[PDB]
Amino acid sequence: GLGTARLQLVEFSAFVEPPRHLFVHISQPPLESVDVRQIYDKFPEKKGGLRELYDRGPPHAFFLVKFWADLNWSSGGFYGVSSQYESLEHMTLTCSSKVCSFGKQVVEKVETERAQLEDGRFVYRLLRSPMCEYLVNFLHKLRQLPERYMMNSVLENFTILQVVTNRDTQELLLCTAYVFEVSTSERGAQHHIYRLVRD
Ligand SMILES: CS(=O)(=O)NCCc1c[nH]c2ccc(OCc3ccccc3)cc12
Repeated sequence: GLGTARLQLVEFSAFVEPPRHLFVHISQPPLESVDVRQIYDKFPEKKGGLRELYDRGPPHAFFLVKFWADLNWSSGGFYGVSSQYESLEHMTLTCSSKVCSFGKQVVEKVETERAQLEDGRFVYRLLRSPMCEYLVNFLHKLRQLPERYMMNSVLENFTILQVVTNRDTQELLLCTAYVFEVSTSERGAQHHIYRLVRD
């Protein structure tokens, strides 16, 4: 799973409507591990970078998701992001999304979501969230590249860092690093979740 004893990711998708096609999707063998030092360079060595955050800890909060996104779908159309987390504790969440292009942070989006009681547990729904202009434009350019290897080339410099903290205590609950390639249309979107380690 992508989660800890305290907070667990349930579903994550990015999509276009318009007024659904999913570019990437996580619905929910231990879990392979990746040494965080390998991806230090795909994120800023600045405040709120992978290096900085991992140093505070707890190490078990950190995950890598590699995405093979489906970009086969011209101008619409509702572009959106949906996340759903769950816990057994009642919290409010502060979710920070940092989009990075060549190590540098080009976008940060901070959102807050309160626990909702449902089915003997707390669910945190951040559904139908507008995709920022930057991502829409970027996707619209990327879909036009003639070769999937050129999308892969363009994507090797593009990463997202998602930091979920307990809004009242400032403790870190979940830190997911995203890295990207493209999938074909017959293979469909795919992902591989990893745990980040250092030892
Ligand atoms: C909520 S926000 O708009 O403020 N920022 C977005 C937050 C976000 C976290 N993880 C993601 C994974 C993928 C994605 O777009 C799909 C996709 C992107 C790039 C190439 C191919 C496909 C957006 C996100």
